[PDB]
This record gives sequence, C-alpha cells and structure tokens, in this order.
Amino acid sequence: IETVKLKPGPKVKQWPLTEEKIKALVEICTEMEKEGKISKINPYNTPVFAIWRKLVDFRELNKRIPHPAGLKKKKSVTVLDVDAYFSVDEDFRKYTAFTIPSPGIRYQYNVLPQGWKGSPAIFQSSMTKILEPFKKQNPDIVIYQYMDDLYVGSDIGQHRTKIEELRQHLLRWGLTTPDKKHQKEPPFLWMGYELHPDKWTVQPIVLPEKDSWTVNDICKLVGKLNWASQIYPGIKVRQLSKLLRGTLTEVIPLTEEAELELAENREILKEPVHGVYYDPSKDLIAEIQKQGQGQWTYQIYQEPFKNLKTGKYARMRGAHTNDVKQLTEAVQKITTESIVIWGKTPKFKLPIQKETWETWWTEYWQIPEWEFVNTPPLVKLWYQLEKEPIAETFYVDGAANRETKLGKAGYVTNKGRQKVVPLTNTTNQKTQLQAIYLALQDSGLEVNIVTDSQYALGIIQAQPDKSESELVNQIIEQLIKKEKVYLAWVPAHKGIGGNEQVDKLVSA
Amino acid sequence: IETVPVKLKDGPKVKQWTEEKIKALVEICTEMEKEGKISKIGPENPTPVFAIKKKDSTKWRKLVDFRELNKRTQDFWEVQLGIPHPAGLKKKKSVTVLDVGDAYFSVPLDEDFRKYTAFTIPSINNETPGIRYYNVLPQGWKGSPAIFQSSMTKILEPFKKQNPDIVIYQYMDDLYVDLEIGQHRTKIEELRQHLLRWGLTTPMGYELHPDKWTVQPIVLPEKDSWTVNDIQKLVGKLNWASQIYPGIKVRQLSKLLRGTKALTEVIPLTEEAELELAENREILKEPVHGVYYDPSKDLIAEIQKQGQGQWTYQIYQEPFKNLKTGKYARMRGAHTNDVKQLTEAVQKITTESIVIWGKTPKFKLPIQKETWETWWTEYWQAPEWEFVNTPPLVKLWYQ
RNA sequence: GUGGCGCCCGAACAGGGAC
Repeated sequence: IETVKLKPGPKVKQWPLTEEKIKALVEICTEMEKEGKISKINPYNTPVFAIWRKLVDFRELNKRIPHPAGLKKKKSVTVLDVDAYFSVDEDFRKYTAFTIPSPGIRYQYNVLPQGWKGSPAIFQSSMTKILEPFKKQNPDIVIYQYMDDLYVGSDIGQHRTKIEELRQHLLRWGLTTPDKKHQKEPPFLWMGYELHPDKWTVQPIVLPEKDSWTVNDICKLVGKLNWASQIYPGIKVRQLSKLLRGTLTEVIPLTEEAELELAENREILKEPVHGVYYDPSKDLIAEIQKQGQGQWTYQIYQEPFKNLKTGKYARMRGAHTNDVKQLTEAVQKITTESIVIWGKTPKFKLPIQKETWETWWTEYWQIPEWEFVNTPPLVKLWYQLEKEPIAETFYVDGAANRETKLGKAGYVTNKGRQKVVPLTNTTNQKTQLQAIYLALQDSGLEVNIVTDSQYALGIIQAQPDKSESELVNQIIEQLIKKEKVYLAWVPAHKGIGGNEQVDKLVSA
Repeated sequence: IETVPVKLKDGPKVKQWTEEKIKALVEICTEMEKEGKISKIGPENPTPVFAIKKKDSTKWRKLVDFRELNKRTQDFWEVQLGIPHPAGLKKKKSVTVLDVGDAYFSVPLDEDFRKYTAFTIPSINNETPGIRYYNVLPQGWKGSPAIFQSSMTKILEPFKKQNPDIVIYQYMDDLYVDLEIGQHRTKIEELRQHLLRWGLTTPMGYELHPDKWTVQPIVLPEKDSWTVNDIQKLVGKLNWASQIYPGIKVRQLSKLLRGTKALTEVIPLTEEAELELAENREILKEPVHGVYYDPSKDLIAEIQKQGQGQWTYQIYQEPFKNLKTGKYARMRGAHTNDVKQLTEAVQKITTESIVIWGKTPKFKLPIQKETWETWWTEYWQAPEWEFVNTPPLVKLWYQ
C-alpha cells in the first residue's frame, strides 16, 4: 500500500524450542503468502523462540508521551490498530528466516518484521503519513501516537459519521475500519489510565498495607504510588525512600512516623479520583506548599478548588540547600511538567514576600514570573547573613594528618575564648565547622566568627537551613536564635591577627 | 548554480529539549518547504533547534546548528579556509552585521550532508510530531560561510572597491567592517542594494562599535586599612591574584597585622605598610604583562552578575591568565530578570571575545542547569557551556 | 531465550574543588 537498508545474509541458531506452535511456520507461511509477508528462499538467518505469536528472537537480528490530562474534551474518541504491521528493503526483504526441526526450512520473509530494532519508528512514520492527508482534509483533528492504535478527536454521532468515512479512508492502504473501538469506555482500559473527559486519571492502583514487610513490596508500592500520583495528591515517600538505600531481601520495616504518614497517605487515595482535562481557553493557577520537613507539594489547576493536577517537590542534592533551593528546583520541574502537558506556565501563586526572596535571589550564587499569593505556609530562610560586622573576631581553625587526621579541632577568640574539638576520627573540614558551631552555641546573639577554610564559607554563604548532618542542623538553630552574625573566610600559611597561634595544632 | 563536495570527517543526531514557539516555527518550516530548502524526511534516520526574538524584529526567527558536528568538522573546512585574523578593529567607529541569512540560503544545496544535516521536529506531549525540518548552508555551519568564502569575496570586491578604508569581513550571520557612522550606514545601504542586484536580501539597530569597548582597570580594595575587614578582603584577593599578579608579597603583610586584633579594629598606616600598599596597588593596576592571545590556544569564560544586576564577565584560558577584563552594567528592560540581563550582557561580551582572539569559547554561566535549559530560549540572542557557583576571586576589580 | 518504556537503586567515566 505504501512504504518508505542494511546494517553498519546472517546465520543464527536457536535453543531448545517450543513444540506447541511447532507447525505454526507451515501455517503462518500461508498466512503470509496471502498477505505476501514472506517468501521462499544466500546465507541469511536470525533466531526464533516463542509462541500464539510465532515470533522470533530478533535480538540476534538487532545485533546483526502524552499525559492523561493532556487532551481537551471534544466529543469523540478514536482508537484502532489495524497486527497493524504486515501491511506495507530488499537486502532485508529476504534474510528473515528461521527453523528448528528434528531442510531446516527457512525462507525469505519480506514484509515489516515487527521486532527488528527500530520498526516502531517506521510504524509511527507511516501513522503520520496517514495523518498527513487527514490534516489536509480537516486538520481540526487531533491524533496521538501513544501506541500503534489511534487517539483521535473530533467533537458525537454526527462527527462519528465523518469519522467512519476516515476510518474507511485508512482502509485504502489496507487499514482497519473495525466497529470495535474502545469508545464505549472513556477509561483507557489498556496501559493503566482511567481516562475520561470529565475526569482524567490512572485506573490501576492498590496497596496491601497489612503486614510488616520492607524488602521489595515497599519499593514497588512507593514508586508505583508516586509515579501514579500525578493527580493523587497527599502522599510522600522522601523519608520512606531515603531509608531504603540499596537493599532485595532485607526485611526491616520503617519508622512509625513515616508509617503513620503512610497510613494517612493510603487512606487519602480512597477519596474519589477525578483529575481535570486540559483547558485551552484559560491558563492554570498554581500553588506549592511545603509538606513540612523538607517535604513540598504543588498543584497545577485551572479550576480553583478543582485541582486539575498535582505534583511534589523534594528533589535535593549537594550538602545543604534552602527553601529557595527547593523552590527553584520545583519551579523548573513543574515548568517542564507544564510544557509537557500544556506548553504554557501556570500562575506561580504561592506565599512569599517577593521582595524578601528578591533579596535572596540577589544573595544566592544562582525566571519565576510569579506572584506572592499569600497562604499559611512559611517559605523563608531563618538566618540573616550580613555583609558588614557588628563578634570578637574569633580564630577557629585546625589542621591534621593526611593519614587519618583524628579530628581534634580547636578555636580561639580575641577576648580569650579558646575551645578545642577532640573529634574522634574526624576530618579537617568537618571539625572546623563543628568547633565553630560550638563556639557559636555559647556565643552571644551578635557573634562574628572569621572562618579559616572555604567549605565553611561556601555553605554559610548559601544560607543553609535544612540539615542532614546533625551538626548542620545545630548551626541552623543557632543562626536562627541569633540576630547579629558576620562571617569571614581566610587562608592559612599567611598569618594575620590570630591564625598561626591557632594553626599550630596540626598534630599537637 | 554551483557548489562543491564535502570536507566532512560525528553523528550526534540530538537536537534540543513552547506551544507557541512550535506554533510559530512551523510557519518558517512550511515557508521554506514551499520554496524548498529543507526536506521533510525524518522517519528513516535516528540537529538542534532554537527560536529567537531580538532588537528590531516582530516574528520568531528560526535557529539551527550543531556544535558537536560543527566542531567535529571544524578542522578541514576552517583550516583550508582560514582568516588572517584581521586585527583592524581598534581603528574604527562602528560596525554592523549581516541581517541577511538567506543570501547563502539560495546556493545549490548539498545532499551527502543530509546524513550529517540532522534537524528535529518535536511534538507536544509526544502527540503531534513532524518528520523533520537538511542541506548545505541551512542556517549556519561555520564551514558553510567558508564555502561562501567565494561569495563573501565576490561581494567585498565591489564594496571595498568602492570604499578602500571600508574593510569587509565575514561572520556567521554577521559581516565585519573611526570614520563617520553615517557613512558606515550608507555604505551598508548601498551594499544592501548591491546585494539586491545579484539577487541578495537584507532582512534602530545596534551596529556594534569598537570605540566603546575598553579594558576595565581593576581598582584597589580600600583607601586605607582602617578596619581589618577591608584589609583582609584586600589581602585575600592579593593572595589569590598572586597566581595572576605575582607581585603580592607578604614579607611584611602578615607582620602588618601586628597584634591579634579584631575585624573592625581601627587602623592607620605606617611608612613601609603604606609604601607597599601604594607600590602594589599600582603594580596590579599596571598593564597585563606576559598575557598575549593566540588563536591557536582556545579561551574560557567567567560570567557573574556581581550581585546588583551588574556583571563580571572575563575571557581567559590559563588560571589567572586573563586576556580580557570586560564588565557589564545597566541592562535595559532588565535589572529584575536576572537570567535575561546576563544573557544579553554575556552575548555582547562574546562578541568582544571574537574581536579579542576570534572565538567565543564555552561558557560556565551560574544558572541552574535546569534553569538555563528552561530559559535560554526565552531570550536567545546568539554554545556548549558548564556551570559554576564559585567563590569570590573576580571580586578584585571593583566592589 | 529477550526487549521498549518506566521505576527503585547501585556501580562507574569525566570535570571542578579541597588537603
């Protein structure tokens, strides 16, 4: 009906075979004779092991997406796959053979060999070739090559008449016009999506949370629920996943805090499932809320109180970050989610003093065309990193040996305040900040400690609030409970104020 | 028509990551297909795309080139067609670039380069794709201008034959020329008409000029060391600048911080202290000694908004081997769109890089990889780049 | 006997930084 070479023939054996379709070759030969899919055979060969699809292992021959809420609500669905392959190259139109008897009857297969590494793209190219005249006649139609079936749109019985005529226009190249489309059920039964104009969503979901298991079922249910959580909001697995670090047999359950949350999470889903369709007329309104404890959520919706879709934000990295770090990350990620579903960008309506971040943004080492939509959440740092002084010019620092370095930091102060840090098996960097935190804890509210290493400055400068190392959380709390703070950074091997008197403790 | 064979030598068919950009680019693609320059064939095989909106324009201009293949095939086409790095840039008043981008698009296109003429045509939500956007001189391929070296010369012939002091150079989407600018503008008007004669087009205005750019001479930390804070910052940069300006010596600096005082301790200056202070301030403020640019050695970028919407943008290869001390300030229609502001600022400076040594090496802009990949199109003006959130070392030029 | 995509993780190359 229509079509559009070589590799950059072959010989390929198989392994012990299935006797069920053992004579399927002699029957598929006739099936393909009629649809001219194969010929009768030049040493060419690939492997074959399967059944009742008498397919072949083209692995050896190889060796030789839209969003459920990503479509409007025109009154029509069109889903139809013609097989849909053996209906449309010569060096490759003969080498596809196979056999495993007890003449090794192989022959010259010559039609689309579903399974060749790349055939899907050719199927899509022809899919598009068929759609080309469809848009020529009525480009008002929407088509999606989600699968080898159709996702068509034409807003009905009247529209269905013209739709049948098109299905028949497909029949020209030997395409199907079957009266058996999945029109009856909007829910896309296939490929796990409870589709419906009125409401879009994933259809498949369950969670057997009864026994105490934590091996693989936990990973499966966390990733499934979250990957499915597109429009299932009220769930989080940052904690739950953060503890499962490279396990598939370790049976050790989670905390009761996370577990408790999990219970709620499970229960919430029970609530009805209705994700909204796409809205071309108007854009969406977006609010992102921190789920507490680094946790963060976001909704993308054009209907207020009718959340069209949801999203999360817990993508962290590096050592320390801030609410603004999560915010920026989440914004980029939601932006891309928007570009994938709609293309536009929803109203970034969340609770921040924009001036306050503005100063943040001009603080950081970092395009949120947004608004400061107020809401109870608290999106802000809790430390103010000044650019001027107030603070007895502390002299914290410390060196050690490359071998082990056995922690053991120390710190002095221009008023006489000296403090050591016998850190057991600690590194120079770690101990520097730990000893400084210790100097900070007894410090007044106005406390400026001049650092002696880059790492410390690097982090402090970036207004770190979250904390994975308890020492970091400790300084976070100290910085919040403090008001006047001035931070400085300096090298060694130079000598100023007090820095050698301090650095004379590398070992002892 | 006429053309010549390949000078090829990579195959990274990857192209790029807007519903309106895709609803507006299709227009140019269809226009070109109507005339016929780019084929719509994308199913068979396994290049980058961009849209732009700059000064003096209303539509969205198509954008296409592949740095991976470009650089891969740079050797032969560029070496066989090498510029004598015409350094006649200082002695001028202004220069414009070639708005025309289809004069070379009228050449007898190539075919063998179709397998290396990759393109792309994405689909919203993986739903509505296009096969593909093709041939020689599509929209770029620097070597391609070199292949239009004969066209550029054919044109420079009468142009410079009219204006001897009017020197004619070529650039990707740009030509390169302190006489009266008005005469520069007429020269361009007459060259636009000339092009018209032999079927060429010329699709306000910036018209970059040499007389404006300069070398920002870095300044001192403070007038005096009243406070150890100021002197500490000063010495910190001296020590780190030592890799560039080695004259920084602490034979007495450390001893200068005589007592173990505090950050803001009031401080006058002595004789040797103030003497060394003046000596080295001038020292650094001296010219750039031993730094000389060689187009054979590539360069590197260092861009940062320097806080308040300003910009600290350099161009240098070796550590502390600064070839250009450029800066940036006053982003019009900016000062609150940080990304954009430095995008345009850094584009500008790219041009200054090109005039300093010819090229514009990869950048290390500070935007989040996501942020840059998500807002480079919004204000795309003119490559492969990295990312830094680095500490203060450029904080030695001024404030 | 296998793979597409996805997902949970791991390993790893490169680069930078620090000692």
